[PDB]
Amino acid sequence: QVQLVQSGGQMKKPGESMRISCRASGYEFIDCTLNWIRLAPGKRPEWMGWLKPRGGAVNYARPLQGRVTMTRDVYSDTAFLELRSLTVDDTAVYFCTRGKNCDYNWDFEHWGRGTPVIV
Amino acid sequence: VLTQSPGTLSLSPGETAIISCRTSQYGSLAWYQQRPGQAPRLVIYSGSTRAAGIPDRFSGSRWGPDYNLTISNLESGDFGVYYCQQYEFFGQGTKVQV
Amino acid sequence: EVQLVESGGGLVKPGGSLRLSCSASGFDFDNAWMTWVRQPPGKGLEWVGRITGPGEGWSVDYAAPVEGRFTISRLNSINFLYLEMNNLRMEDSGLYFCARTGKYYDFWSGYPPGEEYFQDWGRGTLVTVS
Amino acid sequence: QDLLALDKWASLWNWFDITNWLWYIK
Amino acid sequence: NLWVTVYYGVPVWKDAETTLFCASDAKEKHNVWATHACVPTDPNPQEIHLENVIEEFNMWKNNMVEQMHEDIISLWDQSLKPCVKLTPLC
Amino acid sequence: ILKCKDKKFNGTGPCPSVSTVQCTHGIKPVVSTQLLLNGSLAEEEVIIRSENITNNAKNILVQLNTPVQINCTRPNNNTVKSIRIGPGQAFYYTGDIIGDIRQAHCNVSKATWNETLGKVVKQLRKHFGNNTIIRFAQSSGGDLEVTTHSFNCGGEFFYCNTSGLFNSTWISNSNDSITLPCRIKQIINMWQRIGQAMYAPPIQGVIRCVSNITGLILTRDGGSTNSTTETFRPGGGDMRDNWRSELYKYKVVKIEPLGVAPTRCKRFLGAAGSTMGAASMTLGIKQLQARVLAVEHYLRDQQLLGIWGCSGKLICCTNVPWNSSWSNRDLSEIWDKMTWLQWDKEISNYTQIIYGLLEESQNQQEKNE
Amino acid sequence: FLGAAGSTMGAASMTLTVQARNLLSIKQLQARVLAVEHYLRDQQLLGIWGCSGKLICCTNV
Amino acid sequence: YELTQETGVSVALGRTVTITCRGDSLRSHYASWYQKKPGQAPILLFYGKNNRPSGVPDRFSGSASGNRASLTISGAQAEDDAEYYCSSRDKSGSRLSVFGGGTKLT
Ligand SMILES: *[C@@H]1O[C@H](CO)[C@@H](O[C@@H]2O[C@H](CO)[C@@H](O[C@@H]3O[C@H](CO)[C@@H](O)[C@H](O[C@H]4O[C@H](CO)[C@@H](O)[C@H](O)[C@@H]4O)[C@@H]3O)[C@H](O)[C@H]2NC(C)=O)[C@H](O)[C@H]1NC(C)=O
Ligand SMILES: *[C@@H]1O[C@H](CO)[C@@H](O[C@@H]2O[C@H](CO)[C@@H](O[C@@H]3O[C@H](CO)[C@@H](O)[C@H](O)[C@@H]3O)[C@H](O)[C@H]2NC(C)=O)[C@H](O)[C@H]1NC(C)=O
Ligand SMILES: *[C@@H]1O[C@H](CO)[C@@H](O)[C@H](O)[C@H]1NC(C)=O
Ligand SMILES: *[C@@H]1O[C@H](CO)[C@@H](O)[C@H](O)[C@H]1NC(C)=O
Ligand SMILES: *[C@@H]1O[C@H](CO)[C@@H](O)[C@H](O)[C@H]1NC(C)=O
Ligand SMILES: *[C@@H]1O[C@H](CO)[C@@H](O)[C@H](O)[C@H]1NC(C)=O
Ligand SMILES: *[C@@H]1O[C@H](CO)[C@@H](O)[C@H](O)[C@H]1NC(C)=O
Ligand SMILES: *[C@@H]1O[C@H](CO)[C@@H](O)[C@H](O)[C@H]1NC(C)=O
Repeated sequence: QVQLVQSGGQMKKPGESMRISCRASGYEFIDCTLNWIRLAPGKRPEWMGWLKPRGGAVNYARPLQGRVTMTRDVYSDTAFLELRSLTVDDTAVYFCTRGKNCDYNWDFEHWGRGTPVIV
Repeated sequence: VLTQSPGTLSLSPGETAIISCRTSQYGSLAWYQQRPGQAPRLVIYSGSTRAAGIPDRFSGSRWGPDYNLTISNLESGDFGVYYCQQYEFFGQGTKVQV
Repeated sequence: EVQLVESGGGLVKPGGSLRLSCSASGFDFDNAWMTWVRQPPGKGLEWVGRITGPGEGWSVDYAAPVEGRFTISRLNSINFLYLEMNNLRMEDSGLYFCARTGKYYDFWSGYPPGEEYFQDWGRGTLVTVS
Repeated sequence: QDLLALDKWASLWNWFDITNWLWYIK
Repeated sequence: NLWVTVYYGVPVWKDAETTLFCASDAKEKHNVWATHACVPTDPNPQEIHLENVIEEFNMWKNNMVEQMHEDIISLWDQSLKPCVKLTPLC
Repeated sequence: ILKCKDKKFNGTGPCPSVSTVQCTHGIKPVVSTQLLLNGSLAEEEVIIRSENITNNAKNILVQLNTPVQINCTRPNNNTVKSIRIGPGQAFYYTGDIIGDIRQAHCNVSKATWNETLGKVVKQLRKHFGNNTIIRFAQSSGGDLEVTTHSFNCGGEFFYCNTSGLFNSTWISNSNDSITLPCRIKQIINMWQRIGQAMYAPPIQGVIRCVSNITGLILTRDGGSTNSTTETFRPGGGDMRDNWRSELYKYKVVKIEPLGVAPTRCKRFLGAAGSTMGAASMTLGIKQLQARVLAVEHYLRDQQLLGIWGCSGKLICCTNVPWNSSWSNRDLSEIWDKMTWLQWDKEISNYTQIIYGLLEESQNQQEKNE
Repeated sequence: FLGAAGSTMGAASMTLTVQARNLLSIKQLQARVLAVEHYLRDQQLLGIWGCSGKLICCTNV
Repeated sequence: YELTQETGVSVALGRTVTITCRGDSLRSHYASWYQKKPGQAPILLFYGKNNRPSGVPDRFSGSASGNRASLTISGAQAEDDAEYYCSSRDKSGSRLSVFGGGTKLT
């Protein structure tokens, strides 16, 4: 049993900032990597970054460096994504994903429900 | 780095759907399906291996850098949007309709 | 067709040791006894030694320069003729040959131990000391 | 006590002595 | 023609995961990283260079690192166990 | 324990130069996050290791062939005082500071660090394109253990920014010191665990260290195709990545001395690379579980030698004939051209068959009848 | 393993092997070292009687 | 050597001519003579003083002239000419079958 309970759904204006959350369950949150993915209709799915708990190490995608931040609460097992400045191009549904077998991160077997964000 | 076959592919139920994804870089390639209004699922992983719970209809691979996914005998649960991942990349995304 | 593939030996300091093997297949290793000879590169063949027949003593006789230097053994179970060559000098070199000695004698001109002959040899294996 | 004595068929034993009284008797 | 022969002492090794013991040099038994229980080391370790042989290594998947990590954590916790608790400091 | 002595070995794949030992060399359990301290240096040049250099999630381990000295100090003349907080317990805390407060810091030689980064760029350009601009930047995020070079010095725990070490771009073609600010933290959580921590008591007086930076841990950003530049940021990652830089040489191997072979008789690890035949004649609580296992294994082999009618040692002929289906080279080649390991690979899948036939089924015919 | 235990002798003698092979096949340490001790006691006792093989010896008592 | 030899001789491509090799022990023992083209496996021209092994060149002839083991090569073939070697016991009664080197048939 692996379940990523994602939370958000907030309508935002351009120029403002957004934050959404992803609570992990079933698997031990500390020893497995998380990734953040964005899906926009008619556009390429862009991988935004990954977060490793046990140190909270972060790797942000190059197009979004300086605008995206990913942090976490180990005790609530909850990863948090934040975008400092949205635009019209940020209209998309955001997914908190996990590798099928973290040993190899890039097999997104487990996905969240999806968080639409409209700008 | 990654390209795909036409995104307006339209087939009725029952035929075989061929989805081609060309990759420039080496790496394990996975295939994802997105249903309308639901999160994507891992359909193929490591190029040729099906994910758990996926029927045998979803299969296909190619030695060279031109991977082909074959979807035989489409049901009503198919006809989503298909993406091809190689590490971070996902490609254009091709829809399958009726 | 008695293939005698002998393969072993190589570069080594003036003092040292090494271990040559001489396979054999296609005849009766179990009693027919074998010999080693040395052919230094700027020289002809020179006789080294030979195991004696199993049942004919099973002993070895070294040569005039080689006595106290080499040692010969046979594992007939695996048809292998080993030669340990130790306490090396500089003249020790060449395409060391392993051949199947024979026993020849006749009356009239009889005289112990008679003579032997080297019919089926191997291809060769280069050994060179530096 | 290796393969020595495992295969013991020697009627012409000690050939380097069978020589020593092959033709010497003659 | 040919018969099975049993050779004991053949030089054939297969990969594996096992337990390994610390071996320090001499030892004030006040080092956090000393269990004061590791056998003396070999002054002249028997490092045997092999003949020509290729061996496929993989540093990312050996169990020496996992075992060392577990040992380090256990050793640190063992060192910290008999010390002040600082419960009333909060 | 086999160890790879190949000087350019980069962590994976064949190693032509292999040696065997019983014990590894002394490995210091040095705790550090971005820069690996002390340890062992490469022999010829800087060595880059990655499970997949193109993968953005695997940490890249850099091993330096020369050290970069990293001095560090805690200027504060810090006097410790202790109070009793319970029966047989004493709480140690910083009493006060005599001199100016000042700030803890580290020094890295500027020219030496620039030259080291030049070598690292030269090596990284081999794995990627030779026209790629290699950019070094600071860590992008994480807690204080990851974003800052965290280490121990004289009993205190330093956390240094290192934004001055990784601040550069390298285009594809004196005596100054880079001073890194460093903070000191007494509440410590190493090998980050939910619900555990330590209080490191302060150490009286001024502290100084001198140590060798002998390795780095790098992480690529990725995610862009047209950028033409690769950004390598330091990253603590996991603590195991430290010891992977020290145990990369070693691989543990179980010894299986038993073997079978075809032969015409019917009743150390040296020379592993030498072909058969030549080899034939040429040839606390953890420690207790460890010795016991060996004993069991020893008896296991003896038990097999018990049931095969071979009470002796080394070699014994047996009365089971060699089936031609058991991979047959006719015996001229197997004992000349083939090593013991290769032969074992040849008959590994069949091994239980011969163990079955050499069982006491044969010795019931031979010893009971 | 224990098959042919209820069978008559002689026929069951061919199964003696399946008994000798499966001996020696902190709690785990205690159990395994006890098994080692039992096996080694048995082998020492067999050796004192003049045996070395795991099959039958018939002696002069 | 104890089994002293000749350095070599020449050829005429059709000659029936002898080559010799001295050494007293042969007056007591039998004789052995070989063919060894360089880079190849040596062969045995004569098995015993008076006998030759199978597969030997048919043109080859001659047996011995005492302790001067001499034998004749007929129908001289250019490739065949190569070089030839001598051997026998070194001391009368000994087992050391010394290889007394050889002759450049040339
Ligand atoms: C990488 O290796 C280097 C070189 O070994 C290492 O630096 C060394 O650190 C140790 C520990 O701090 C130093 O030893 C100290 O030196 C002074 C000498 O005056 C003393 O103050 C210290 O003794 C006090 O502390 C001890 C407890 O540790 C007490 O038992 C004692 O009574 C004293 O209170 C202690 O001996 C050593 O001098 C340096 N080496 C050099 C050359 O400066 C470095 O720490 C290693 N890297 C890492 C990250 O640790
Ligand atoms: C990065 O990861 C990849 C995949 O995990 C590592 O292996 C690479 O895998 C591909 C196939 O996916 C290999 O392709 C091979 O190429 C040639 C074409 O002539 C041929 O030998 C094979 O049929 C096969 O198609 C690729 O070679 C292989 N890479 C290497 C270096 O062997 C890859 O090694 C990883 N990258 C590293 C370590 O830098
Ligand atoms: C480095 O790793 C590669 C595979 O990534 C391997 O082919 C190569 O042999 C390794 N280098 C050495 C010196 O073994
Ligand atoms: C470290 O300090 C020593 C003297 O203790 C000095 O020689 C050396 O240059 C210093 N290192 C650096 C990098 O400045
Ligand atoms: C480092 O060296 C490079 C050339 O290798 C040079 O361009 C650069 O300016 C140097 N950097 C510093 C900080 O001295
Ligand atoms: C390191 O210094 C830079 C200077 O810009 C600063 O932004 C950064 O926050 C510092 N690092 C930490 C961990 O405070
Ligand atoms: C700290 O200050 C005191 C003042 O008495 C002095 O005795 C001591 O030497 C100082 N410590 C250091 C390490 O300089
Ligand atoms: C740094 O490396 C050099 C060269 O190996 C060595 O001599 C020196 O002792 C090392 N420094 C420390 C502090 O261990």
